[PDB]
Amino acid sequence: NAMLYPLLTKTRNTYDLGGIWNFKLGEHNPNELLPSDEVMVIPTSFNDLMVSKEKRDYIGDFWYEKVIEVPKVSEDEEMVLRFGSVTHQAKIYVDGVLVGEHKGGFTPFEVLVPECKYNNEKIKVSICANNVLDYTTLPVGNYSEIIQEDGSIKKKVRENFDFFNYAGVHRPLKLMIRPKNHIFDITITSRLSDDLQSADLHFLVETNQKVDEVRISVFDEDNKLVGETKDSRLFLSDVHLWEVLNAYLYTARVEIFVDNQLQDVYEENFGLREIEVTNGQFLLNRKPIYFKGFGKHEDTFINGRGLNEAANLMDLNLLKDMGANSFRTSHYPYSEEMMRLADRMGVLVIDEVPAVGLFQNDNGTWNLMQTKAAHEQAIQELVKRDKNHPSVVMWVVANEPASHEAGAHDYFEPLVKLYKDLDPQKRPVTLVNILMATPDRDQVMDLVDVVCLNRYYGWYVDHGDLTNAEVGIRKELLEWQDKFPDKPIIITEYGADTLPGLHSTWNIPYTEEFQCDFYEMSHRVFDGIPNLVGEQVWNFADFETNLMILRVQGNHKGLFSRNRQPKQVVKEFKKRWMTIPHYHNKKN
Amino acid sequence: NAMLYPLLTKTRNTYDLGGIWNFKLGEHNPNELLPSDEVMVIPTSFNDLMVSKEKRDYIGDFWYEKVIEVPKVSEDEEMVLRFGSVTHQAKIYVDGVLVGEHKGGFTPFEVLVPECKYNNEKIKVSICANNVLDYTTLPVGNYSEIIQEDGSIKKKVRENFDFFNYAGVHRPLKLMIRPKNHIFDITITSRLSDDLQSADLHFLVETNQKVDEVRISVFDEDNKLVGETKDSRLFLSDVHLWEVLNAYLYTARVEIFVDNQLQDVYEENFGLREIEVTNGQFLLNRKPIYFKGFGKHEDTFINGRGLNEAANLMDLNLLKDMGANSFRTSHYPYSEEMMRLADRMGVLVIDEVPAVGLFQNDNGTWNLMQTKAAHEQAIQELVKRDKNHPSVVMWVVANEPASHEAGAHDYFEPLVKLYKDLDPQKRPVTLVNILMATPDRDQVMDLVDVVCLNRYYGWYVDHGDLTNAEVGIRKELLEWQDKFPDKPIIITEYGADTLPGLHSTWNIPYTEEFQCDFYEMSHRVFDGIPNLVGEQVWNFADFETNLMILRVQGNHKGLFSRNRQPKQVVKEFKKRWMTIPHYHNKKN
Ligand SMILES: [Mg+2]
Ligand SMILES: [Mg+2]
Repeated sequence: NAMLYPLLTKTRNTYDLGGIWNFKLGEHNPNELLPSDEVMVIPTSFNDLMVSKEKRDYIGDFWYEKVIEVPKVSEDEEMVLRFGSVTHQAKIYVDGVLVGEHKGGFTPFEVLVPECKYNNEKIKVSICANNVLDYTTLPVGNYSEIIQEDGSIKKKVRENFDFFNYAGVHRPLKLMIRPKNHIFDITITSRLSDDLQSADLHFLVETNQKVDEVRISVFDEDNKLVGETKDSRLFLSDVHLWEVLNAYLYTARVEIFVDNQLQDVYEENFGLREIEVTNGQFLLNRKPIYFKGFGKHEDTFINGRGLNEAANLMDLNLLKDMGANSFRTSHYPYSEEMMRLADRMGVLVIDEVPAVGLFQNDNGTWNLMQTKAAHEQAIQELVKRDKNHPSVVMWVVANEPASHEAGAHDYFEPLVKLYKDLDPQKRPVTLVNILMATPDRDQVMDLVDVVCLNRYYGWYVDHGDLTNAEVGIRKELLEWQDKFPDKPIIITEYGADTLPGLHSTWNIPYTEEFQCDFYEMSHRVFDGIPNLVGEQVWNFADFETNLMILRVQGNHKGLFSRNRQPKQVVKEFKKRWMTIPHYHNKKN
Repeated sequence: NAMLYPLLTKTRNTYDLGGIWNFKLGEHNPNELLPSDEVMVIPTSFNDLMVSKEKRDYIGDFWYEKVIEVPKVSEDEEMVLRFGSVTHQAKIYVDGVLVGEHKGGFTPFEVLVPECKYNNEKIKVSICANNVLDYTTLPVGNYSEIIQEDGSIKKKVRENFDFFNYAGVHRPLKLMIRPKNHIFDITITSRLSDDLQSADLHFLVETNQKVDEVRISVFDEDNKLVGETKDSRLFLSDVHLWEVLNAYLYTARVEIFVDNQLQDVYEENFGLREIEVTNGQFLLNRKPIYFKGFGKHEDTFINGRGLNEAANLMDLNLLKDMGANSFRTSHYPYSEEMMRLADRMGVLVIDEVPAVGLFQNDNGTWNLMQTKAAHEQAIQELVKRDKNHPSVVMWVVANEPASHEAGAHDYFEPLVKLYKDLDPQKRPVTLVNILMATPDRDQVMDLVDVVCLNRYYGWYVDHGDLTNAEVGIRKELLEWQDKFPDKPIIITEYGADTLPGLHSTWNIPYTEEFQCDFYEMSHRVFDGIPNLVGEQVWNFADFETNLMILRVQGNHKGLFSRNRQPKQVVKEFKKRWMTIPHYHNKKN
């Protein structure tokens, strides 16, 4: 139900509830008042703000609590709490009463404040967050309980993924006063003309109640009126297209009317562009694109997975300065803020649900992977939240699932359909593939539009041995190309752990020089694979992980450090990506 | 035949041949003259002096060559070339003629220069070194050949050990002019009195030819004469014992005589001390010792495995400043220079042969481990070279062999006997044990006097999880103690990779703080195991290895960096080891 970015309009009062909240790890009676012994900030991951390991590794319930003043709410209005997200599960209390609930740590939801409380001076909001991951959650966790002889129970999650399980309220929480009868959803659809110069627009507006009139006023980047309709249909002559690294955004002001008066007004941006996949190519505006960019993480010192709009912008500025043009939201939906920024900057985005960890670890006879419900929900929420973004060019169903094992096809078949059935634009959906699932073994890739591969020849296979890595990477890309002559291929991950300061004359893995050598070898291969249409390094920047022997205080495959300072290899990518055009047809 | 340290005496002219030699990787006709295009230094590993990887990774023949002036050699003398060692195999040429040969990269050998060449002005010395490791060599290598389509053959060695395969002439080469009839060997034996105040000495002098008289003059540390014998027997009243960190060395001047005149004179040092193992204790001078120190490597920037006497001393100074008292020559005999220094400083030494890598990697039906010959030779050479060192308190037969697999017992049974049969002092022999070979599985430890364990709970098992590591380490030491109530236990390796500069509040492996935490947990366990009589960290200093994913530009488990700068944890060891006395009886 929370699919619309919270805006301030003359009919919608939006209040930011961020700041300091009373805070507690562990159990709490929401009928009672949390002390100010512990506090926590909203938004931010809580983990790094803890000074001890035991606290940073806490798993279970933890609470945020604040007494909040009730604004003026008129008879025809209602009041909702709107969360960008709570990680991973959340129960929301008003005055000690359970009033809403959510599962999924990376998508927004709203919670209605009971009408009977609108004439009160104050309300106490209590948020019971929970950071347990399961075989029933996304991402997938290995959950276990050990009794302490205390004998309290210690909960722990052995992540089935390579990123630290940051938890907390990572995204802005809003107190939202809006009309009872309001605009629930807006879907924007366009059919571009033969020559790509005009657009037949369809604005599909959802309401809960009867409306007399629905006026839509479209404005261009100069805020000049260029179209108006009362029937949901608009024809725009001589449009400006949304082009890679050269964005053009229209904004659709939607006003609804009952009995000759404004009931609700919302402003939704859209961009005009066409996506197609054919002949081993990714077409944007009917021209062949070459992806260059990064797998990313929402990760930063101090804030962990919490939203930092300034990091979004610093990254995006660097991306574009490098000559890059895209990135993937690995391994979970990013914040709305980041999406709106990619739109504004013309950056291509591969948008993914948190389906990472779908891989067991004899044996497995019993049904342990109960992920289907969460998966279906994740897909619905992402498409409903993100479908209007011109920057979203493709969906990902999973990252590195066990796609070579029996039962894989039948799990993904309906989920891929779901993206198609839900996306008005029917964008391509992909599946990101692990090295184990080789062309012969894999049994899922027939279902998808674009082949995405994470490959580390010269790092995990043939470690530090480029001569043989080259033969391996080339061999496999040729098998993929052959098995699917039709589909485009995108390297969604490739890189090499690199610690700033480590140096060698002898191409030594972990040194800055080896990072350069690794990418040279990789690009020499890619450039000779006709159906390979894009390359996205892992990772943009170094990032936090859990304790595992092959992680040297986090992942270090970043071109930048966690503090966003460049490694040696950045100069090299800048020379390469400024030489390859965005609209680059190889083939030729 | 090269068991005596090369000394200058009035009968023995010893010339250092070190410096610049013509040098070539690859094939060479020793009848022809190597150009001065390439040069190399003696002594040093060649690898790090190569600017390209292909050269640094070279495997096969490589040559050193120099024209050398012939000194005056009288009719009763002979001239030999004496090598501290050549790594790994060596063939020696004089004037293009093969004149001697050696296998084993860490022990000394001599090569007679043909008498017919003594009246020549010059001789050309050619050294064909070879750095191939095999299933027939020690250390054990995984050897393979791939044809290049050049089509030359690329030789490569996949080390079966965790240290970089440095090769070259690592130790001083001497041109040695000595009497035809000379002192070949001196073995020093002592029986100390009941109260440890006197010593019955037996000096066993080997000659090749008849001698009329053998006079032995013993001098104390003040060069004062305290004993003299002509019958090989000497009784010394009121001796000064060689004590841990408080060394006392006598020196035995051995003179031989034919027909009333000096034929040869040699000076051999010895120290007086008694070693015994009983009741789960290691007795030195009949008092229980507690080992504190390091596994080491002969490793240093630039020089690789080449001899650097100043590094020996800087390490030893640090060792003793820390309150430590021992170290192991892992994983190969150190230079004579280091041994003589340990004697002079009172440091205990566990002396080992290069028997590392005795572990396969289905299957194995065929006899692939042909290591027995090399093993027997290594043992003979080490005992013959090192038996007189008071600092050598124990022998190691192997490091981390597959001692849990069938056939292990029968391989080691005769090799352990060999140490006993060869060592006049019958010192303890041990075997250093890998984690796979657990008390139940292991089948070799009954053969040995002292239990040595390399254990990494909290690093390889239970990575970064101290709570569980503690239970594991304790559990296993209790099983060992139980299975062998008789034998002392020594932790010969324990530590944690640590990169200088990496820091965290949250006990994160690879950070300096975690290194400290890891050792605290380990010592808390050790202190409660009555039969554990010693602790030797891995490693003294960071060191070079080959390319393998869990090696971040070498091994970083060192308390010091490769440049010998301290990590955080050094302060901690200094507090602990200065509090534990050398003669420390736990039990109690
Ligand atoms: Mg199953
Ligand atoms: Mg066999």
